[PDB]
Amino acid sequence: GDERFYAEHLMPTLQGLLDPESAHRLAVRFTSLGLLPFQDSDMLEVRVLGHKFRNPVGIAAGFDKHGEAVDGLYKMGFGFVEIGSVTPKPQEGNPRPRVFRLPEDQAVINRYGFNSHGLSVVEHRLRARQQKQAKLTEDGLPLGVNLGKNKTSVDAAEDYAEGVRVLGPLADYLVVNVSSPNTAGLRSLQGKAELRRLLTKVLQERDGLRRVHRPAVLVKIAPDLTSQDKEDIASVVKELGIDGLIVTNTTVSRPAGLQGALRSETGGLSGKPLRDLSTQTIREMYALTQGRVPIIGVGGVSSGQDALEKIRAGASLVQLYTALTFWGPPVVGKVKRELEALLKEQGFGGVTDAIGADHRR
Ligand SMILES: Cc1cc2nc3c(=O)[nH]c(=O)nc-3n(C[C@H](O)[C@H](O)[C@H](O)COP(=O)(O)O)c2cc1C
Ligand SMILES: COc1ccccc1-c1ccc(NC(=O)/C(C#N)=C(/C)O)c(Cl)c1
Ligand SMILES: O=C(O)c1cc(=O)[nH]c(=O)[nH]1
Repeated sequence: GDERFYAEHLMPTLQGLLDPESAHRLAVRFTSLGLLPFQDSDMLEVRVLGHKFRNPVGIAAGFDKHGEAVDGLYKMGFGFVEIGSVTPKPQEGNPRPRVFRLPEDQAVINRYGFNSHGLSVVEHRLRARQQKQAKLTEDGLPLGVNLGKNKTSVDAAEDYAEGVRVLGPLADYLVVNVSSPNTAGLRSLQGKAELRRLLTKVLQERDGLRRVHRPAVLVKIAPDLTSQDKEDIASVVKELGIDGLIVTNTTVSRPAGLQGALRSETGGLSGKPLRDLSTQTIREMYALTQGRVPIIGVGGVSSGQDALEKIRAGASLVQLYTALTFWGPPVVGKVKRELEALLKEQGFGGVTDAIGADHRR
């Protein structure tokens, strides 16, 4: 579980033996079987979204789409796990190959298209460990469930509403994912009037659940939005009392300077080239919501400095996925140790004190 050996030997060898989707499937299997080998200091604890989070570093959606590896992800050191996206009915997603690595850029491009076991399957899987999750949550290890919509659905809002009804009772927070670049028309749900109508319905459905099964609701947004789109989102989120934002999904942009041979593949780009575009989006959303709406910052986090930049820009919590595909499991403890060292070096009493700090200088 030594960073160097994973980084220099194990991951590169793995990457030479398997295609990227196979490597992801084996990583889920391995993690879920518990074949996995940092004690979190109090400075890392954060209280938000009606929960305690023992550390602010989560696994982003997409790695565990069907809720198979939740316990092995906490064992990896993540302070919170998000599963999904999950769609109402099962569906296979796009044809393969649909995942591409850009190792010269430390980036990935994927176009899975919401391959999902569906709500019923994920529901039974989570019910089999529901009381165990209740104790993990009370111990500072919460669970998010990210909701998507089926490719051929004719009523997007009813797909999310169904997600709320079936998985909301099993989640500490739900994510209305309206930012996949890999589902036709989906990102237009981020528009003001579509968004307000969609989220009104979601929140009415969430508020209809019994109090102990009533999750926070967050909206996950793209990094590709116009300034007008961001203003409209901020306004809707404040008008409706949305509980938080997840910022950001992958980018359909292809920044100048990408070197990987596969850079012109269709799909969302994740990893280092997305990092500052995501940080800047957090920074803007935090300012437009006056610091009053929790943000989970995600996009290109691969180190403590990456995490702290997003926290100082306005994130209460961060997630990563793509870094794990290059550095393997040791990157989790790495990010937490470096983040703790930087908070001390910069004078913060803990993560809480750093949240949004760039906006107060
Ligand atoms: C292979 C892959 C599949 C993904 N699937 C989803 C998904 O199902 N739902 C979602 O909201 N985000 C999904 N994401 C986006 C990640 O959750 C995250 O928003 C984005 O990758 C930026 O983080 P990163 O640079 O650390 O990977 C996926 C990302 C990747 C790499
Ligand atoms: C439990 O995961 C690992 C444990 C030990 C060593 C390597 C891994 C591992 C191996 C592969 C992956 N995933 C990928 O390589 C990948 C790509 N490309 C994606 C899309 O998940 C991940 Cl997330 C982790
Ligand atoms: O294709 C997917 O399933 C998917 C990819 C991605 O990058 N983001 C997302 O929200 N869904």
